Amino acid sequence: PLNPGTNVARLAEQAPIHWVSVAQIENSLAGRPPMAVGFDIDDTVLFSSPGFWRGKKTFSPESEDYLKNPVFWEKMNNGWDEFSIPKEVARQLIDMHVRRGDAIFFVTGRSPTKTETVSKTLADNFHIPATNMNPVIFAGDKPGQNTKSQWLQDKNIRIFYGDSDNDITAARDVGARGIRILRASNSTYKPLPQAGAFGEEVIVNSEY
Amino acid sequence: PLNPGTNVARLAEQAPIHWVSVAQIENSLAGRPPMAVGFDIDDTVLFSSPGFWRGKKTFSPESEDYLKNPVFWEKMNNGWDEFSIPKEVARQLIDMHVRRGDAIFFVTGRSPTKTETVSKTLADNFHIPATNMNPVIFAGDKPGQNTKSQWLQDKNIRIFYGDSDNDITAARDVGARGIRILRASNSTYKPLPQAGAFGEEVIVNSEY
Amino acid sequence: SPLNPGTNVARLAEQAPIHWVSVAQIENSLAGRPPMAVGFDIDDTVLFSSPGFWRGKKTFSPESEDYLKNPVFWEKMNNGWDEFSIPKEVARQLIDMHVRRGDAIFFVTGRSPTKTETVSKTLADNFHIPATNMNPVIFAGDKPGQNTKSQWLQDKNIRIFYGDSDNDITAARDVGARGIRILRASNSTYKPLPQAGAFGEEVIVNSEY
Amino acid sequence: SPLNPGTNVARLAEQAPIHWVSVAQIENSLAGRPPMAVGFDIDDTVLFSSPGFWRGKKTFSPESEDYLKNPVFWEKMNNGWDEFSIPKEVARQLIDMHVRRGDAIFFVTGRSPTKTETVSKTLADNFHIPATNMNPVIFAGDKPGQNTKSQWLQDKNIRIFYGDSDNDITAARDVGARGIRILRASNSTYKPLPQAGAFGEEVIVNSEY
Ligand SMILES: [Co+2]
Ligand SMILES: [Co+2]
Ligand SMILES: [Co+2]
Ligand SMILES: [Co+2]
Ligand SMILES: [Os+3]
Ligand SMILES: [Os+3]
Ligand SMILES: [Os+3]
Ligand SMILES: [Os+3]
Ligand SMILES: [Os+3]
Ligand SMILES: [Os+3]
Ligand SMILES: [Os+3]
Ligand SMILES: [Os+3]
Repeated sequence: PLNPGTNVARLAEQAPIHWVSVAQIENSLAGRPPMAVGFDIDDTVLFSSPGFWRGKKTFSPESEDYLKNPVFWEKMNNGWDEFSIPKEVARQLIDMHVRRGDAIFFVTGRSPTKTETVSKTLADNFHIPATNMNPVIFAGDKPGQNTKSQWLQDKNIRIFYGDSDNDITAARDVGARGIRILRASNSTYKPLPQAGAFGEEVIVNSEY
Repeated sequence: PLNPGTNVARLAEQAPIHWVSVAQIENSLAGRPPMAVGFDIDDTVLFSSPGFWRGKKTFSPESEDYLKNPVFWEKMNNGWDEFSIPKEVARQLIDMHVRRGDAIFFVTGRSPTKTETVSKTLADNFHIPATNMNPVIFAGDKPGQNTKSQWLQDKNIRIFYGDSDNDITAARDVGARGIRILRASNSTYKPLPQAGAFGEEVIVNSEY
Repeated sequence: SPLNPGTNVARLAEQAPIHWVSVAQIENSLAGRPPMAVGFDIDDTVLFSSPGFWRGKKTFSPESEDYLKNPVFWEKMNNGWDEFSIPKEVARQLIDMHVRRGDAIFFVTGRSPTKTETVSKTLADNFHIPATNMNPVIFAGDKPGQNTKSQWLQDKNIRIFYGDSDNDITAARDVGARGIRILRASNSTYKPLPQAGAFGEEVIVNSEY
Repeated sequence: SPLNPGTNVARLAEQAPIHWVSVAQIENSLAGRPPMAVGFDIDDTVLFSSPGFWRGKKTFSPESEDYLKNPVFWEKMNNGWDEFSIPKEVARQLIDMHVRRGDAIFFVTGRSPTKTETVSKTLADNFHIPATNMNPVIFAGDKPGQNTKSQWLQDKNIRIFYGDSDNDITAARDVGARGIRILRASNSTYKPLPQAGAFGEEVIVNSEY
């Protein structure tokens, strides 16, 4: 309607979400020794939509073809991340996990490429000391690869942060703590997921 | 779903409402001389649901019969308002209109009764000086009565505050400024109206 | 404060970190647990009883809170003024759920004891609680700085306690029960509103009505 | 700040007093008005151009804002880096609406002028603006404490100016145009976010994407 109107039941209404803060996560981990933790990349620690938007309009303006196009991946994984914007929620989590002496892992469904400069983009943006840093893991279901879940088990990752359903379920399938970050509403990756759909923790205000 | 989840498009989403504050209304009236203004009663200046809830379960537990039952009205209009809770938004508006030297009118669709102590309940709760106070007007469509709209025109009411659609349209039909107040979500008068449905001003936080 | 404060999208999306839950989530979390005792605070938890408290304030101590230790007030509040008290939908939903479960249902209130009380009847009637689930209201008092609820929750072996005030949640916590918060409506006369979620407790969504 | 801040229903329902509007409301408010000139700011109004600005910061002045008066930066920003700029849906909706109307569409930007610019092409392409509605981007500068937009809006007889920054709204107000606010996304690198609505101006709902 031209003027929908509203009411205070609607204005006050809350979805039943396990919201958490970075400070609550850290509190929850008080006294637990160094452990391995992992992050999804896209919309979790980098707003990488700039590179993906430019891939779609350079390589398949009318489809999602570009995501199976090696010319795109080679560009996305080798410097288009200089236009990716780091998420503040990720700065906060990564600083806290570095303070703990945790090992930091990035596990991505992006297609693998001959070389990648994503690892260095991350370590540089987030100031991750050498001793906490690990090369990006390209996970998936192509011949020769292992799944996200396998890599979590392989690396003994106890906490996995991610914005997509499959990040949470990959963690749950191996008994890790899967924590949800909100995808930004200006991402080009749509529809936005239903954060909290599995009763998982969701980080407040983690869209930026 | 057991865990609906949410996303930040939904968390940030706004209905396109002309929200206003009491301070903005007063600013809008800067330098305008004394004028007559009017208020709906129920859910506008009094949360009167306590009396109406007790009327429904005393007089028609299974219907809305009680609203045509004179035994109810006689009770509702003659002291059940001692359990009605005054709305803070109404305290703020009434104080400001008294400060302006405006005349205060209450125009109600409640059924008329032989006597009424509602006028005194209002003047007492809201501290309305004699010189600003006017006896409650019972408006409607029974033989001998005038409509809300007629009484607005008759009294030269230039601004009419109310929570129901018909308060806004009654004002609009006579060219008055109809300003919406939010019905509380715990009112027994349901469904809640769509505040802002006619592009009218709606007062922020006016549910209490 | 400023005439046109404006706002921004960080503020509009911002969420406090609260363990929000729904009645269905609570019911699921209890699936397969046999009958147990559970407990509810009354005022702003199951009944919007502000009508009677407001009337009492205005009748007996217009300029203060003395009415709340005035016996003549309590006698009115506990023997008919809850006829103006509006049942909360969250309470109807939770009480139906616990009856489904076969749980014993207690009401534990800091209202002062009176010679008679028709509050037990009002609650049983309003919420259609069967006799086997219903228990007489327990009137525990205030008494600063004691929580007069805790000992009742221990005595009745209450495993879940719903309430809108901080002391409802801490009473539960004192006894190892699961304290679950209901939001106090903004038009309550009991002010200021508590910070639901301030102990990391579950808070029921939309529970202000 | 506290580990479990909690919250309450006054806070959860609370609204700032903003003149929110929708594109449909704006279109209705213009029904029967003949073609006119209208204008848009670019950055965070029609394009999320933070990718290029972020890259520019990091390339040319990592520890400061000096890149924004560095010509080598502007030359990159205006000649290809908007290939990474993400069009805003609010902008697509508004620009389609103004084209429907037959309005002339201007882009007025405080980005610094460069020798060449492919920003006009990017916008025309991205938003499918026909040649008759499209106008070359107007690169006005910053220059504190001057608003370098106002004179352009007067020169082009722009009657509506959309923008996310306070100076977009005041430029409009300076010329008697109708200034309409778009929300800046919270993941913009241009911080802090402005207080949309702080001049009593219309603010477009959901306009952060
Ligand atoms: Co992702
Ligand atoms: Co009303
Ligand atoms: Co209570
Ligand atoms: Co801008
Ligand atoms: Os938790
Ligand atoms: Os990913
Ligand atoms: Os206005
Ligand atoms: Os009425
Ligand atoms: Os839970
Ligand atoms: Os109590
Ligand atoms: Os408007
Ligand atoms: Os600009």
